[PDB]
Amino acid sequence: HRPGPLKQQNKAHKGLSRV
Amino acid sequence: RNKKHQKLKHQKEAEEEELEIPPQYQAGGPGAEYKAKKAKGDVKKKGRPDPYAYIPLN
Amino acid sequence: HILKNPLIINSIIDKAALRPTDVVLEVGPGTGNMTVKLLEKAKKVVACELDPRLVAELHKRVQGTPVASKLQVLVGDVLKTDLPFFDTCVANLPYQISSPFVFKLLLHRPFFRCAILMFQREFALRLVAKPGDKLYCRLSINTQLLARVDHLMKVGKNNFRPPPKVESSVVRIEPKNPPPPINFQEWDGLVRITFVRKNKTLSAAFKSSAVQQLLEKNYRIHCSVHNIIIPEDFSIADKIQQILTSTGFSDKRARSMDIDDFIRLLHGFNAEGIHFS
Amino acid sequence: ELFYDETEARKYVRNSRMIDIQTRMAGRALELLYLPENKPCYLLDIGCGTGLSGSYLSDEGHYWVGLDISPAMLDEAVDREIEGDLLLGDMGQGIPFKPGTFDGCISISAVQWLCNANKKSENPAKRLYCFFASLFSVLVRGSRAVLQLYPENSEQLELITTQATKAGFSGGMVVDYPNSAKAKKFYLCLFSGRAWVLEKKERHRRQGREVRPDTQYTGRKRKPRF
RNA sequence: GAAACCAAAGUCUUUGGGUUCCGGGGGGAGUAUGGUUGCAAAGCUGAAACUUAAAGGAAUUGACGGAAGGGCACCACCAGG
RNA sequence: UAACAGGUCUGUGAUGCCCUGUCCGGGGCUGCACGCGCGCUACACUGACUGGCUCAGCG
RNA sequence: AUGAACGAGGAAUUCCCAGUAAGUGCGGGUCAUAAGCUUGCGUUGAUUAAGUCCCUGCCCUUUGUACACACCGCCUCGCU
Repeated sequence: HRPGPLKQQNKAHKGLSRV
Repeated sequence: RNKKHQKLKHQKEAEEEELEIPPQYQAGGPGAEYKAKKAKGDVKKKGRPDPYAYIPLN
Repeated sequence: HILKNPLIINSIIDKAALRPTDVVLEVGPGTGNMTVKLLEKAKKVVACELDPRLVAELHKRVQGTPVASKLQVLVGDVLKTDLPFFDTCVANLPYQISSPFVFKLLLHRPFFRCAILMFQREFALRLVAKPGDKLYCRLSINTQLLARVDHLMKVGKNNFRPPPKVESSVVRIEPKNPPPPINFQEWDGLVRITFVRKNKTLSAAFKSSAVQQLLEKNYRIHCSVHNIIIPEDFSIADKIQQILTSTGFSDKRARSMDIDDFIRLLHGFNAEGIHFS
Repeated sequence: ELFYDETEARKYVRNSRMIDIQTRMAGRALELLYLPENKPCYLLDIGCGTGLSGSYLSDEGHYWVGLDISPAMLDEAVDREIEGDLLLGDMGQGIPFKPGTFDGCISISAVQWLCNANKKSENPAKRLYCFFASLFSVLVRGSRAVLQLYPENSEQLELITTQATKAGFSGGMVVDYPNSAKAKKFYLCLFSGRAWVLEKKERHRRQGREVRPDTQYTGRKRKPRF
């Protein structure tokens, strides 16, 4: 099931030698 | 009509048990092979004992 | 958590080095697999269990067996009860009671031969920590002082039910008999002072006012016993500072000290009449 | 209790089908707890009534104590000259016996009774919890209890199972003849412990473009590739 | 502009005002190694072998056991006969 | 004029399909351990027996 | 000619707000003869209430927020 807009989901923070 | 009534009341009992289970986990811690296809009843099986159904408690 | 795998239990029993005349103290009996295996493999099995229903389950499971009379169940919290004599200890321990219980096993008399312990990976690695490791703590130095420890085998948690949070591990421990001639209250008090801030130097660790208060109390006790006249201009902190420079631990930090350095520090402080009790 | 006066007790003793069926679930209940053979055990009879199940227990050599609230049941049980002892009381107030007393417990059609609130002071869930806790108290550690019932819905079942699992009992329930109607009994037994190309053709179908017909040779290796 | 949106995030395939730092599929991995700063805690610099077919951003959406607000009914309830 | 979703009538398609009982005598029509539901009678003193007296309506 | 059970009936609920329930008798249909079903009729005539969604059943509005599905974490040992 797909949660709706009312469901709280926060946007993730993106952070040898030759010889 | 009565067959559907039996099916829905059995389904209601099963769903009531399956909804009993989650609060039992939270606040605290069936004869399918015995069906007779030709008619209503209960026929003996040779491999298994006399008909029964065990639903363990949590 | 209930350990269900039989072969890891067999490995614990085998590497525990049981004898037919041994007395086994078991903590955390679970559902009764290793309990009845110890009953088959030992003369007396002392299972400690707080919950009465688990005791009832164990008593039902051992009922009807010839080894039923060899089981004794201690009902209550294992931390407060007085443990009887045992030759070998085995334990499935929760995390929350893991650390003082080991010290109780370090302070149990008379001396036993071996103890096999289930621990969390964090606790197991802090238990065997070498100096310089980031997991070095008071438990590490105290258990390396009073006993000899070996991390044995890394245990998967599919063997338990329910499978715990962190991975599981097995620790083999035995106390040094005879123990080194170190007052353990004195040792633990000194280490408790030095590990208030582990990355801070011992000089700044001993500049603390609470440290000055406790050492003032103990030095007053020592002067009262031995009739030493205290000068009015006495400074306990100045005394501690100049002794610590006299020892060479002024610029060293508590996270990089081994057992021998703490032995030298305690010897110097006790020779100077400073005690921690 | 006021059903079972002298008249209804006289009805109860004079009922061939009822006596036969109480004997049948008494036998099934005694079979359902695994007490050892040739070991005379000590049992608690709940819903003894006239002592028909108690008479069956005395027939097999076991000793039992009956508990009931109706005086006429116990009077007719005495009149039937039973061998066990009787006690006049309600399970909802608690069974008054020491811990480690009963080697087994048999309740016959006595547990569906406490599922409804009849008085203002009464409470079904708390009475059932007190009943199950007192069962867990008076039973010896490692015993077994079989509890027979005819649930009229699943509300009684869920209340009974919650109060049973909250008082520390472990086990379950077994239904005799679940598919039948005349022989269906409830026994609460407790104790104190190619596919890829198929998906791609479907994907092309939802994108609305023309696709080949789907047949037997859809995903099939043509030949070895060297 | 992919869209949320932006008077700049515009004057951009009709592609050039000046100049600085910086990315090049996902991991390995801010790891190993060396250098360097710091009393220390740590800071700056920083791979490869290997492994994988993805990783990620934006927005519109039917059905969905159910859930909540109300209303009606003595074939529902309170008090009763 | 019109109309037959009511239809009827021994006619036409080698028209599509599926197959190759009457009278007579007797018994039985819940016979009953029961579970599953409606009814009548009463379980007495606000009553039962006996006798007397005196009031209706739909049909 | 005899007076069996029957001492107000433990846990599913049936019907009901005024000339109504209940008591009480009388007709029609079925009928060579039953008395037992259904319809009505009259007589004596009550208690409680002018309330509610607590349950049941039905009809609405909102929603796919709650549980569940889904996210992520945690996810068998023992020789050569």
